[PDB]
Amino acid sequence: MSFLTVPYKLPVSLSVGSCVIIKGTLIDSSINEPQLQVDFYTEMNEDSEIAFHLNVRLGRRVVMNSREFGIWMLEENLHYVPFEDGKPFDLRIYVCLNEYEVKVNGEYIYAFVHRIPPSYVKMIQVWRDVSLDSVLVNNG
Ligand SMILES: OC[C@H]1O[C@@H](O[C@H]2[C@H](O)[C@@H](O)[C@H](O)O[C@@H]2CO)[C@H](O)[C@@H](O)[C@H]1O
Repeated sequence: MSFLTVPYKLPVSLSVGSCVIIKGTLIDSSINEPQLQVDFYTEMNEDSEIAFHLNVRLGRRVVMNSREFGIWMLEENLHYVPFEDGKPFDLRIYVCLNEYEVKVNGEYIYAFVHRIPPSYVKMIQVWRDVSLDSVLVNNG
């Protein structure tokens, strides 16, 4: 089946216990830009609040933040970058009471404490030059 077209947008409803699962492959083909970006918006509009932002800079860092009232807030940086140019990845973002649990390829890498209640998220966008296999939201 074909890769999803990027930028890829998905309307969503998140609650405690929801799990966002993103599968794809990153390419080392950008210059001064991340190779993957994930944004959780509070409206189906790119000017709305970003409750959760993640971007991947291969070989350098994974960056997480929020954009509240138009402003990028406290940046949280990881120098553990479990993504590899040309290799497939499994990115899982699990909504807990107090944080998102960020998981890559079966490794628990970061807990991002909620700044906006995740019940306010309405749209996920996945973009940059990722070859995107699937994006889904599950719960039980
Ligand atoms: O905080 C996420 C936010 O970062 C912006 O870029 C930052 C960059 O991460 C930092 O290393 C640099 O020192 O400052 C920049 C602020 O302009 C991105 O532009 C933005 O899209 C988010 O990714």
